[PDB]
Amino acid sequence: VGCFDKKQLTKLLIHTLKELGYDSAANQLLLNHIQTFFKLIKTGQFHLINWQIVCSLPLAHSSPLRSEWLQRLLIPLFDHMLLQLQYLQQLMSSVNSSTCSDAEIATLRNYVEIMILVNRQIFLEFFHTALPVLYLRKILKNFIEIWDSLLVSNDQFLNEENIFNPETTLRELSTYLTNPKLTAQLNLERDHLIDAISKYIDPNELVPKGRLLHLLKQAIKYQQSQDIFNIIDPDNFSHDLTVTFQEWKTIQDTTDEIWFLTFSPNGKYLASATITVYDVEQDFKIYKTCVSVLYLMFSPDSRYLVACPFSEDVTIYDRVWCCDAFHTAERAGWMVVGSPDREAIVHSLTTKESLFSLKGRWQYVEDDETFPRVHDVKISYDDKYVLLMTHQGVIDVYDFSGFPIPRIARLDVGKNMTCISLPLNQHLVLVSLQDNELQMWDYKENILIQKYFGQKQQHFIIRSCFAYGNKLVMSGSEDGKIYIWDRIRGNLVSVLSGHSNCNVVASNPADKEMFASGGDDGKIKIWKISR
Amino acid sequence: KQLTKLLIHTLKELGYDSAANQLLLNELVPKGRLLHLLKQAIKYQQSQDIFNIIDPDFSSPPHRINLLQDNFSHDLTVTFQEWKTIQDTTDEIWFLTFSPNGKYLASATSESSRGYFITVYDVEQDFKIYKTCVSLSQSVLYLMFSPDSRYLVACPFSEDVTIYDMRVWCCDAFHTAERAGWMVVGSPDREAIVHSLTTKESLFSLKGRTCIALGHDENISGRKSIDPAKVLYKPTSSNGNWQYVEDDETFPRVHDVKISYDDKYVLLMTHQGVIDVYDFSGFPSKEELSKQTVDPKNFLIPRIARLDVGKNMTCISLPLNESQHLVLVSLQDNELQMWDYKENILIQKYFGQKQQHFIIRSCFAYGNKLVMSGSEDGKIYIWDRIRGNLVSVLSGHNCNVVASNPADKEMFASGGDDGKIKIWKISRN
Amino acid sequence: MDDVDREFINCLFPSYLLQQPVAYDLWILYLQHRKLFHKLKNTNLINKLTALTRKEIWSKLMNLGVLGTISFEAVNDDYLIQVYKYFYPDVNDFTLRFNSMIPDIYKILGYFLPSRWQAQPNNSLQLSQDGITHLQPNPDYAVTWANKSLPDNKLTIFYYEIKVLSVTNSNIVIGYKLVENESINKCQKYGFDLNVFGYCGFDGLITNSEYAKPFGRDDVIGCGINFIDGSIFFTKNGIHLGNAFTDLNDLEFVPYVALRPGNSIKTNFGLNEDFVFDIIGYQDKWKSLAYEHICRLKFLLGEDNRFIDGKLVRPDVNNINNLSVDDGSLPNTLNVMINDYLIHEGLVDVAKGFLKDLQKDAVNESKDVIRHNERQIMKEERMVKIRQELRYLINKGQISKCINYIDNEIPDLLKNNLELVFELKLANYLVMIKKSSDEIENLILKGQELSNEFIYDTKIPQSLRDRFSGQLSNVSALLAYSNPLVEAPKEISGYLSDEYLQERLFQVSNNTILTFLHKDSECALENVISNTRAMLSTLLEYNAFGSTNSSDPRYYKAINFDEDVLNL
Amino acid sequence: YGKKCFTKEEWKEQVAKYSAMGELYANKTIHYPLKIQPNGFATIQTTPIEPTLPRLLLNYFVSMAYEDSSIRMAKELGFIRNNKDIAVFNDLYKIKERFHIKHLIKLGRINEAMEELHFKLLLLNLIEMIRSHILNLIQYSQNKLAIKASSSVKKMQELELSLQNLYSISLRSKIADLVNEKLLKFIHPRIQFEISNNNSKFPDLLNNNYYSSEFPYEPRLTQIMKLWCWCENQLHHNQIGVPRVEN
Repeated sequence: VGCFDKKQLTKLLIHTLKELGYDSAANQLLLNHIQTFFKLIKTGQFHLINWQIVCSLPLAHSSPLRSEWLQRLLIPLFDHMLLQLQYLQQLMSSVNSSTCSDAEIATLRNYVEIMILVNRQIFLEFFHTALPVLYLRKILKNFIEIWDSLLVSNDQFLNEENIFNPETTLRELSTYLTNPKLTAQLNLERDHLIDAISKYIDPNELVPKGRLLHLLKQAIKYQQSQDIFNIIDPDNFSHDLTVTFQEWKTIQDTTDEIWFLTFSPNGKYLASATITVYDVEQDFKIYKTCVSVLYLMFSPDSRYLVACPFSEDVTIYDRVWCCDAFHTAERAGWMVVGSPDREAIVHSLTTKESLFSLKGRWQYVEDDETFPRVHDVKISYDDKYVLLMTHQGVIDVYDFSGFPIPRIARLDVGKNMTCISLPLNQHLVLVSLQDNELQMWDYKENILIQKYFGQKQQHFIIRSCFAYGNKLVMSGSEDGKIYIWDRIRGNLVSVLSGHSNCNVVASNPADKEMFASGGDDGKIKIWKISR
Repeated sequence: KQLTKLLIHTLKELGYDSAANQLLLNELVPKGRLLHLLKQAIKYQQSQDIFNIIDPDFSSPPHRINLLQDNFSHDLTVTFQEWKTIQDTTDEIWFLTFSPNGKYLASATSESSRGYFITVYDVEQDFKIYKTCVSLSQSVLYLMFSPDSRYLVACPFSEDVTIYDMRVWCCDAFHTAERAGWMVVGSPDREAIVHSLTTKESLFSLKGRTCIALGHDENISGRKSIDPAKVLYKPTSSNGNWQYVEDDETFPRVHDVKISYDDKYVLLMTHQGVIDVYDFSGFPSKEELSKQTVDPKNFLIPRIARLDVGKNMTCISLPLNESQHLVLVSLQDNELQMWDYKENILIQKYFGQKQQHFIIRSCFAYGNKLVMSGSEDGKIYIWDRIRGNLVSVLSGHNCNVVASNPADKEMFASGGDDGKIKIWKISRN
Repeated sequence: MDDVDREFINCLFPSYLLQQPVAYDLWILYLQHRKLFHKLKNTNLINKLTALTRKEIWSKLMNLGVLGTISFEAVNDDYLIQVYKYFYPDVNDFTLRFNSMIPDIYKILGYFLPSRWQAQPNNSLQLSQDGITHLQPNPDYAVTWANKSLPDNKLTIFYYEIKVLSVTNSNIVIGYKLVENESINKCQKYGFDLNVFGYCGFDGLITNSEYAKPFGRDDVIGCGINFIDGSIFFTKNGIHLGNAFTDLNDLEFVPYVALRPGNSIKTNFGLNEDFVFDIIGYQDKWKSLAYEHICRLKFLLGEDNRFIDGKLVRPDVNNINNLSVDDGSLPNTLNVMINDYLIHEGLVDVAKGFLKDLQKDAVNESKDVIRHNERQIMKEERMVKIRQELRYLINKGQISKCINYIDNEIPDLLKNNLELVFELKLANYLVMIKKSSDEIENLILKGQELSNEFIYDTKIPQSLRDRFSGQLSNVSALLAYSNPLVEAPKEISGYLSDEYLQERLFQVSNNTILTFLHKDSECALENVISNTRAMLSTLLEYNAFGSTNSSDPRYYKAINFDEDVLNL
Repeated sequence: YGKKCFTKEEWKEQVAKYSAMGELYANKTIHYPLKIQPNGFATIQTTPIEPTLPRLLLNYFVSMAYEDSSIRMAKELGFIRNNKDIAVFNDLYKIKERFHIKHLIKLGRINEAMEELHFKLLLLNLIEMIRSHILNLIQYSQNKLAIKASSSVKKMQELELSLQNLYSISLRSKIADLVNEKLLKFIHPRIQFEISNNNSKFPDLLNNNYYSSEFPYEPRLTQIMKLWCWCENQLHHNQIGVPRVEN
């Protein structure tokens, strides 16, 4: 059938039809070991689980046991598990001869782990007096010790997160004993055990839970991978068309260049830094002129503009080089100032009443060196993180727990940096650089996700940003072209040319489909997407 | 729950009518839908892999399909196998070139036994020597094969040119038939020439017959300094006017010449670190110059673009037969760039080889899938083209020349200081 | 120290260096990674499915750039390992998982001293995969130095030895080099720059200058630096030559070798093989010299008379503490101080014996001390009986009666001192657990009752509530065994030791009783010992002047307090 | 005074950064304070104060020839069991005889002590004879000193003989202490042998290098106090300031 295997297709169909809830169709289309073990677990008669009802499972990685150990392991509810442990104990004295090809032990370890999981479920079922101790001590300390021996006699354990598992398991089990509340707050039903056991089994013999849905989602991803302008987000098709980029409105307001642009957090105003504010919902009629400035911001209420001049201190409309406001309603109305003088003092829109100035403010360490010299700041949307530029090509991230100070991480990049452009509403950040590149970092885990190539940027200052939700990433360039990359994949989707360098690009955080670009030719243009 | 209707339809389709009928208790979905969605998902899973290198050519049964867990490879899906070693008369090797028809190999030795003679090996007859050439003893430097796959052109170090049958350090030939048997020569004396390799009188010089930069596109850029007329070579263009300004500067030393496959674009290296591209799209045809009295040297040629990269270049290469206006450039400081010359765009950067103090080549291979280069070690570096990540580092020596086969798709030769000429075959895909 | 940690640390670090005052931070270094080495002592530590080194390897490869426009998600681990093998061939399959036949694990421990020769960026040299076993300057198209640079204000003596085993009088220039680096051109042309203190081998003449004879085919040459008086010396074949340099304190150095392309060497920094020069026999000489130089009303001392609200104005005088044996003030102060310590904690019988004995020894200043001492021993008589009773109760293992006694005598203490009653009740529980050997049906009830008392009351603060749980879990982990004093691990069995219970309940309780009644709890003797041990470290931290100017011996670098003075 | 000037809290923090082992390491969740407020906000440390003083106390008691205190401190440490080990311990360091000799020499009755260096003891005997208020003196001096006069020039200078120091008690106590140190040095090897092969229970309370040849045979606490005063004064010579010890 096609190029797949007919038997696999039939088995997948049967499991899917069963999983949907239907019974007769699946039970009729027929014309096990894992199944009977899972039934034993589900109904619950653990006293019937002998060794050979476990050793018969088709382990995911390796081949079954050699037909010498299973003989000693099949010589034939506290007494049942004690008997199983006694049967196991002799295999260690037999294997003391140390004749193993680094794989027989690699299977015995899995079997011991499955048995310990079942015993752990048995133990935790006692909390839902003097019986748990007699159970734990013998019938679990012996298994834990044996498992630790088997694990130690391998050249396979990761030093980090594979070597202390028996110790931490026994510690947790023993501390649950004189503290029963944790047993209640545990979510210890009889299906997570089946989940873990299934994780231990071969995945091409036990059909993974919900596979056809997974493959359908993958096929939808493949279809979406043909056109990157869509709303679908996980019958016939959802692709095979074409789209385009069209500019439609221009503003030849003056002959001077443009340093900075910004769009209202509600998509109803356009700022400029030639200060002018344009209405955007009324066919771009000049709203007002406010009276050099090199940075703009809007309040989260989309009411108050905040300039950031060159030498004068600040200005607000109904040295300092950057400013970013918070978002949380609890701490709303508060904002953060920057300065190329190693200073950063929280502040607000009362033109006074300063606050924490960080110019000298699971483990902790002593204070480090000084002179941060911030350039650009960003505030996480959950207001729980503050991102600061430096001039030596590093970023600092600070944690803000509650006002009504440590640093979580220091991201190193090397070359000189530029705009930061926090993603639009995991954790991400889009740092622009010289050396003709863009980087998509990750400030939570301090790792570089990926790079973007192809925009001329040397000895100047250019701007980049997100667009079209968080699906496209665009930037300016030295040659007057706008560059537009796909974000998930990282290929050059489009290179438009509408300036003759282009400095700034911005978007509505209110309209999915349009943006604006401004350059040094004395122009401001509005672009939109045709289908 | 639209899934239910599709499942019933496919169950009835495959052959279990009774099961579908028992199950029975938005436009009439077509025949074989799941057998298509599963193929789409399999293609996506293959795409998400990293080891797959797509052979340029569904019906693969080799127990390598399983729709129960995600399927992916572990080793690289392709393999490189050394096959031969032509290590006779190991003095020094500098340059290798195959033929367009893939029936000969040409190697440029250095002063070993019979002068600075070069060698041409057969390929079918077990790589036996087909012709050892007699050359003026000056350690010849550049080689080229005519598009007719017959003529061989050799450019030495000491101001001469040799043509063989079956200072100028830059040779290339035209591929289109409309201008047959014409070649372009580039020299470090700031000279570019059009030449015919059977009569060899001259056809057209350069260094003084080029209008700089073509000014602008439809005069939008303005940039008025000095404006000549429309006496520039141009057909009935529908893209814009490209004969705007006749600015000038000192002609730059040329260290490599390339010609596109439509005779429409010639790329010239410089010494300072810049590439410049010209377009003989209006150059007189062979038939229109054989009889008509149209004459160059009272004319000029436009310049489409000027690719600025920085450091000093070493070699440029072109693909064989995502856009098709690509070029691969080598340069010092341990890098390898890819550019779109007809657009002035940087596509991709390749790192890993050790490139300093020498002259090291590079090329495409496996049709277009791989990009290989030498280095200052004995190693050979092979990258994936589309994404630019290492795929292999073989050992073949320092090694300073590589070349692929433009006719066999599966073989390529190497060459290093120690004279070994290794042949490698690419298999398993 | 146990019977395994001593052996492991001896196997790890060089012998002569554990006898310096810089053994303390080395022991801390080892102690930070005790359990891991305990586990790993099984196998796979005698001469890949990454888990969390994934991100570090990814970053270290993307630093070079051999990965282009490829997302962090959806990366095949084996692909990363394969590409890593091309640029880090010597990776010994252990870093991915992350006498002494132990490979280079000192990267984990952060061992801050040189261990191997490091390879230059060029290929004009080749070292046998260790930087120690075999260094040879391979045929041309040769200088190098050690990886780390030893500090100056953290140790006393350093010494390493090389063995020449190939010849072109050999032609190797070895020694120390001042560090302002990652000046090399002249080092590669000649055998030394203007800042390379080295012992040549052409003739033997010291660099930058008839010093000694040349070495040859098979010779062992060691280069030792002595920070006590700022000297650099060389030795050959175990015979100490003369000291080569002088007056070199307050600098920074690194081992350095320049080798001609005809000779090969095998280095040794003392980690694996022992030396031949007997560096210990050189170090103890200087230790004895330092000891010789250092140790060859009125008696009662009050607060320092130079303190004004955190301001220490220093009267311009010769010295601050004029106590001398010849005058006799030192024995007087020592006697009053020792009696104060004795009557501070029990042992009042020994104090009375001391008073009697120094009443007998004196013959017709040395009686004012006796009179004051008698007044002191007779005034504080009520607290001494309480202390002795407390000692008897704690040593008898009757902690409940101890609580009854403490509440009985001092009325208003326990009602608002919860952080002490917890430390007492937990010890009572531990005593019950230790004694029980079918009370196991009652241990559980007792533990649950006291946990519910000290955890789920929520009138207590948050940090205290969180802290009262860790101790309870730790003591609970004891029940899983049957003979916890032997089967249990080191710490959990440490809870049951005589030390913890008997010598810590008393230490906490006595000081609590004293500090509640508004009396100082410092004995002014262990204060003296701790102050001395801290003063030695604070002198070592700041390179200090010895006697007059910073060119004489600095003798505080040889006083290893604990192992040489505090242990008989 | 501007090098590293300290404050009470800062110096306390600097001191506290030792983390003494105390044989209860590997249990890093034990060392924390108490913060006992009432009586107000105080602090008490749970780490052992100094886990080695009770041996230095015994060393001081034994080496100063203090008998009763030695016996009591040996009792309160775990070395004594009965009324026979008392005798063998009192004969192991022969405390009583050393104390009697030292007390006699300090008292000035040189001859009685002598009936059990030597030149200095004879010099003190001659000083006593002169302080008593001759042919017999001539014969005495001639024999017992010309047998030892021709040794150096220092001895002659000493024999020639400030005014209130020659007759003081310090000159009668310094030589007593020095002879006590000499008897300790003489006695020490036998304790080593006895505890080594004769399988004793008591330990060795005393340990051309000066350290190994003259350092142990002296009260160890006195050496520690010497070093303490030396270090406290050495900090002052480099303008570094630290707080002193209060009482």
